[PDB]
Amino acid sequence: MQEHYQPAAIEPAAQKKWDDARISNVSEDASKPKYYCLSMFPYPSGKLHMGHVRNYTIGDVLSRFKLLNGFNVMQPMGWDAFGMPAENAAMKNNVAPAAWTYDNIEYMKTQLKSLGFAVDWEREVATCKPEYYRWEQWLFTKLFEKGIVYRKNGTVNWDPVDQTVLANEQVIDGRGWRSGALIEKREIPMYYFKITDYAEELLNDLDKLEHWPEQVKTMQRNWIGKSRGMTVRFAVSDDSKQGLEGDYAKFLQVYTTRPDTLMGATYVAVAAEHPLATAAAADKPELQAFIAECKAGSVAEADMATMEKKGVPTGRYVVNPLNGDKLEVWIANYVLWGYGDGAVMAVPAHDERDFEFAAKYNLPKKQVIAVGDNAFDANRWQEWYGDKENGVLVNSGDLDGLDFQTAFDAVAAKLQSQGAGEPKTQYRLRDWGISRQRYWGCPIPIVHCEKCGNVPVPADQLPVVLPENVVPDGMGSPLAKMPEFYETSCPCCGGAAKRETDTMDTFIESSWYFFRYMSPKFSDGMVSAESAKYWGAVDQYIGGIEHAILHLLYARFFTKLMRDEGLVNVDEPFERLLTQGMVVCETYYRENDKGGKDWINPADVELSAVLKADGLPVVISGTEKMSKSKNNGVDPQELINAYGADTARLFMMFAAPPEQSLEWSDSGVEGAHRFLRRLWRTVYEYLKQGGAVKAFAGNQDGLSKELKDLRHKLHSTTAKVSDDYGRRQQFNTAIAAVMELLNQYDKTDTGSEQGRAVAQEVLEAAVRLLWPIVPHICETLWSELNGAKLWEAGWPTVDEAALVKSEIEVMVQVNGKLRGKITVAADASKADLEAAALANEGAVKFMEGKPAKKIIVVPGRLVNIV
Ligand SMILES: CC(C)C[C@H](N)C(=O)NS(=O)(=O)OC[C@H]1O[C@@H](n2cnc3c(N)nccc32)[C@H](O)[C@@H]1O
Ligand SMILES: [Mg+2]
Ligand SMILES: [Zn+2]
Repeated sequence: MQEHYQPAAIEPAAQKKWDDARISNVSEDASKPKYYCLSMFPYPSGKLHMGHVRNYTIGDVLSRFKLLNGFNVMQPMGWDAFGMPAENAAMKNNVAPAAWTYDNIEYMKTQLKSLGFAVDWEREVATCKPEYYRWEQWLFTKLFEKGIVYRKNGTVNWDPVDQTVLANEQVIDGRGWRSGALIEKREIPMYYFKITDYAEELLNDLDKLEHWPEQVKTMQRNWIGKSRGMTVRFAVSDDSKQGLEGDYAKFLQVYTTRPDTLMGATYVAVAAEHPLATAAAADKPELQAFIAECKAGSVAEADMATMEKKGVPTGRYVVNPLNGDKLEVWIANYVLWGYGDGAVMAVPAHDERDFEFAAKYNLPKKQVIAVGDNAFDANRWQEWYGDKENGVLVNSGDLDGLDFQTAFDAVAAKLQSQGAGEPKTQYRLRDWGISRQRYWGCPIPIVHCEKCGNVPVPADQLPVVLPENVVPDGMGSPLAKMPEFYETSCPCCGGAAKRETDTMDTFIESSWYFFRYMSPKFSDGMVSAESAKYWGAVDQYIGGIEHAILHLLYARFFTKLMRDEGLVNVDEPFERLLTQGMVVCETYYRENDKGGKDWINPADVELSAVLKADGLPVVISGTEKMSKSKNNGVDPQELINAYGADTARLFMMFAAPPEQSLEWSDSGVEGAHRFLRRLWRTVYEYLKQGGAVKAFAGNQDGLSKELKDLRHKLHSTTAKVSDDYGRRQQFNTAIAAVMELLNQYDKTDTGSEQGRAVAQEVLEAAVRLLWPIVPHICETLWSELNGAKLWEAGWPTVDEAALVKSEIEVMVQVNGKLRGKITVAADASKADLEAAALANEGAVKFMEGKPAKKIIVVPGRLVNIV
């Protein structure tokens, strides 16, 4: 054994040993229990940084733990390859997105191999490859013919100067981000998943996920946004019907989640596009101007909660069907057309928004709900005004005194008897818009024929292949300019036709890749039946909280869709979810000649701080999440060249609990490295003093107290680490526990024959307990200690006999006079000592049937019965 730890030498040799043994290349082996551990696959956008590494190290720790416990572990990796990163790199470097992507994949794959993750690379997928995306095209066509996918007009941001559709993220102040031109709202045909048809299933099945973090479930419930409310119709007054047609001339319909407050409605509000709005604005130029301002605004929820709520009165009136009040209709900028009725009732006394709107325009506030003896002031909003759970109705006729639910059901019965309303369930969830006017994405398998319409591509003709010989330049999608792509024949009639040139939302690839990993070379379907039956669902999923809503909801939705197609037999894709904390790092910049800032990478600066290239100073700025945005991503390859993969992995796992943020630290890397040399030094010095022996096992009676204590520490440590990897998933405390075992080891004389056997037992356990964290050094150290294969020796077992301490002899006194002796456990409570002392032979004789006035218990010394 070499004296000094040399990771540059031992880490490649360990990886080759694992690769040759194929321990990470797994089949559907019925002779072993399966374990599927998945980390969220990365965008191949250039280089991974230590943040990504922390994510994948957490997954590798969990995978290697289960591997050591005899599981058949699948831990797959792949590339989430479509999307805007490559399209942007094409506009900057004039290179093809495919070429840029496959280049990044090659570099990133070596980054990962360098870290020694226990990954089944035979299951690698790259989602921009036809052999992958043909199957989401397949599912698209199957759902399109069921109407689950459908085509309909939708709104987009059209930039008239750049001649391109813009995402909302690039529309600032109503204008294009790179053009500054006024953005036009265009209606264009697009494709949608009818995810609203699955809202109830998606919501209710969250209750099955007993091992998900509750905040993620809460975020999904709030996003789906189910409500149980009431449709309510207000009859249009006789004087207010001019210009109104059909049902709009007869009533104004709204939806409310508080029908228990309908007796407190004091006005009604409608969207600018509502037919009552347009009819009252016929002769009113002020309402026309207000309607136009509304249409020229951002309907985004991000802007609307921060939006000043405004309105104008219409001079039209409707009638409350419960109390007969005549309420004026207002046009209001917060009521959105298309979200149900486009009209709402207002109850200022019990809704905070209505209260402020009514305080602005001095509109009436009518209390209809009281909470106990609480004081109600119409000139100040109090949180109890909206309390739905502890109120009763006041000022409500025969509804007075009821709670929320009873009033809700009573209002429903009364409204239904008059034909003026009925219960209704609504969801905030909207259908999922699939179409992207972008090149680097999965083509939509639709052919447009002037005779047949929108026709899906037959399954025998999939994939519709995206051409890779393309360099986009933002002047619109190049697919719409390539007739050798869009010119085709109709699959139904054979006539000339045109391929759809929009591509798919790239969330589609990540909505099912976890099933493709189960059979990534299967060419007859999305996933083979045998492999889906074997692997079931993902046992453990690890990824950032930024994907807790959309990505997870889409993945759950695709799972249910695939189940409904008979492709899988699980309802939910991920059984457990670990959301790792972000790795953060200080940033550095230099003022640009254009007045901007040149963000510099920490690996190219020196520290007052200077750039490592010229010696001129650079500015030290704030510490934030590692990302390419501020160029503060630490490349693991640089850490590995300087210290080794095990150091990188150990620092990430030790610096903080996995869910807590983790600050980059040169000092932390050095501490991790010193511990690895301590571990190496410990085993080297042990083997220098005599060589390897058979580890102690079996009956420890006759071992010295010092060695019994070390075995107690050993098996306590094994129990703790097993619980930290397996239940708590807290790796920093697992490493700290092994450090404590070594500290006790260092303080124990292990030179005797029995001492060397216990030493061997301790070291053989330490190196296996740490193998999930630092497998390279632990693999090498194991092989110097023991001849068996580490993965066949398995996870260390807890010797329960090593955990029992010795019994203690206690004196039994009666009124301070020694009357007997008792033997009790070291863990014996004060009540067990009292029990045992009272039953002592000499005690019961010298008590003379008299009861104990008091019993004094000195733990480990005596019991005095008075
Ligand atoms: C399933 C797909 C939709 C995932 C998608 N391709 C993606 O986000 N791909 S990705 O490549 O963007 O991130 C891959 C994973 O790495 C984490 N991750 C990123 N930055 C990190 C940081 N600073 N600290 C710590 C962790 C960090 C990030 O949460 C994610 O789980
Ligand atoms: Mg269950
Ligand atoms: Zn046709």
